[PDB]
Amino acid sequence: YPIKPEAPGEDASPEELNRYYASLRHYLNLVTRQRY
Repeated sequence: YPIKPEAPGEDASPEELNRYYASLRHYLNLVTRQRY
């Protein structure tokens, strides 16, 4: 459960949704790796 990934609006589209997507993967990864 990501508290603050990125989150778009309602326009989404395969670029913004994909951006927030990998930002969620970024967020989720770093959230499990709080190493400095």
